[PDB]
Amino acid sequence: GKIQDSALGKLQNVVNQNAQALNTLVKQLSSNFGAISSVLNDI
Amino acid sequence: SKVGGNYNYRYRLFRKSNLKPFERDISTEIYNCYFPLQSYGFQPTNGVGYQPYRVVVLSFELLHAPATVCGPKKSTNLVKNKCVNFNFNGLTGTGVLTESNKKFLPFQQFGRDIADTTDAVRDPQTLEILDITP
Amino acid sequence: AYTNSFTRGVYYPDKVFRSSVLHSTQDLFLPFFSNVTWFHADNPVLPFNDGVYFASTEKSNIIRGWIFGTTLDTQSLLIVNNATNVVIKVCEFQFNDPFLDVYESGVYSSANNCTFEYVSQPFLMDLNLREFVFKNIDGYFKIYSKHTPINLVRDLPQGFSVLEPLVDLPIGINITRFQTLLALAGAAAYYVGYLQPRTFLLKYNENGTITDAVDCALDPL
Amino acid sequence: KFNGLTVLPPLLTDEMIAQYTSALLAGTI
Ligand SMILES: *[C@@H]1O[C@H](CO)[C@@H](O[C@@H]2O[C@H](CO)[C@@H](O)[C@H](O)[C@H]2NC(C)=O)[C@H](O)[C@H]1NC(C)=O
Ligand SMILES: *[C@@H]1O[C@H](CO)[C@@H](O[C@@H]2O[C@H](CO)[C@@H](O)[C@H](O)[C@H]2NC(C)=O)[C@H](O)[C@H]1NC(C)=O
Ligand SMILES: *[C@@H]1O[C@H](CO)[C@@H](O)[C@H](O)[C@H]1NC(C)=O
Ligand SMILES: *[C@@H]1O[C@H](CO)[C@@H](O)[C@H](O)[C@H]1NC(C)=O
Ligand SMILES: *[C@@H]1O[C@H](CO)[C@@H](O)[C@H](O)[C@H]1NC(C)=O
Ligand SMILES: *[C@@H]1O[C@H](CO)[C@@H](O)[C@H](O)[C@H]1NC(C)=O
Repeated sequence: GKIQDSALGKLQNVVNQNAQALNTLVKQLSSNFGAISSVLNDI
Repeated sequence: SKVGGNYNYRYRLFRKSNLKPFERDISTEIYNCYFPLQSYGFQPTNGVGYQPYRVVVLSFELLHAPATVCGPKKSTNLVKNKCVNFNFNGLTGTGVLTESNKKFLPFQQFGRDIADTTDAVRDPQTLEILDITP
Repeated sequence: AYTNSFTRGVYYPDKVFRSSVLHSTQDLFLPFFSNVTWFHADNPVLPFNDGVYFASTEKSNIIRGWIFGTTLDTQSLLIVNNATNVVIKVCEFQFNDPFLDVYESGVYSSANNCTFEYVSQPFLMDLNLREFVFKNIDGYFKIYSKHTPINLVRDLPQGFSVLEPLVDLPIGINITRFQTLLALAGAAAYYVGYLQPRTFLLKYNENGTITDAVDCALDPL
Repeated sequence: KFNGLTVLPPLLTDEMIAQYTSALLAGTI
């Protein structure tokens, strides 16, 4: 009955780091890297 | 250079500080004392290579506000729920189009994803918000 | 005089829709909890700097509009109102009793070569907080507004409104000085605050409306 | 989302992990 009241952070770090990794990979598509646009259809 | 007197043209020779891009300065205050403008030669012959050249530069503003100077290409009819190649006001893309409920505020023209790729476009002459689904 | 209590002054930075998204933008916003100047009086002349937040509240309507210029004379944008339309001009005049109060246009506004007009129906017209933002840029003067309904007489109301765009006229002026125009013992509220190139994080909800902002440089949280 | 990312389903479904976890419980007790 006490387990209902009670380490999940060490597991949520897996869910959170995979989310942040994919999100960062998507956001880098907005990066110009010195090109005149981030979207190739513009170029 | 025409002898009818077209050779009035002149350039600024002296200036206090560098002119910014697309900036203008009409002033003729004295620059030990010198007039800040100097006129080109432009007689029926100047010196060789110093002939007057006329110039215009076209600046294309690309603000993504509603576009107002478009190329001569005529529009097509508009297809929904088939994957189609498209060009909206110069936005070239490819996807399946759908009249979409995610209605823009009335001033807005494009929608963007988490990446800069556009997820919706306002059709420029039926004025409906097309979803683009890749 | 000054007043401080505002989380106001956010506006839609892009012409592009975003939804259920938190987005980070650097643009000329009003820094949160800064000092707006407050007057309710005359037609005082003021710096435009990088841009202005303006708002007003009054009995009936008494703000008529605004004057801007590279100098208090040079092409000098005028924006003034009918009952049903704003009407707009770019000319120089010799702005020198520069008011539209009693001594639908006047104030030696003799245009000769420089009108570059605009005229339209969306502006300060009979509806109570007449919020506005003005932002001169190279080739640009995009103006923003929101007619936020309020109950307060003349103290600045705390709360959040995001201004929509209203028009852009490519005036080409490098505006440096600014003034309002009233109409006419009368008094009415107005406020002024200079914009700064702050970074903001904006909360677009599912409707694509900005529901919150955090002024990134305000404080450590 | 559409930018070439894809998340593949695990081979064992959550119900299959429940069945194995149930088998380990039943055996243990
Ligand atoms: C262009 O128009 C402006 C008015 O918008 C003219 O301004 C006048 O300029 C003279 C000096 O040249 C002054 O004495 C007047 O007081 C100005 N009038 C106003 C109402 O400001 C300007 O002269 C015009 N220029 C040309 C070349 O037409
Ligand atoms: C956009 O915002 C409006 C206003 O909050 C939402 O409209 C309401 O939606 C609910 C549920 O459908 C209705 O019960 C209300 O009557 C609607 N209000 C009005 C004034 O029509 C709308 O749902 C929002 N859009 C999205 C996509 O969430
Ligand atoms: C900027 O303002 C100055 C006067 O303050 C003027 O001489 C200059 O021409 C202006 N620049 C432009 C682009 O109008
Ligand atoms: C002009 O735009 C309208 C939409 O406002 C559209 O219905 C109409 O077909 C367009 N004109 C022509 C000649 O197609
Ligand atoms: C605003 O003005 C007051 C003086 O009226 C000043 O003391 C204060 O530092 C200013 N700034 C803020 C954020 O209050
Ligand atoms: C609006 O104002 C202008 C002058 O500023 C005037 O000429 C015009 O007649 C007015 N319009 C109406 C509908 O009264």
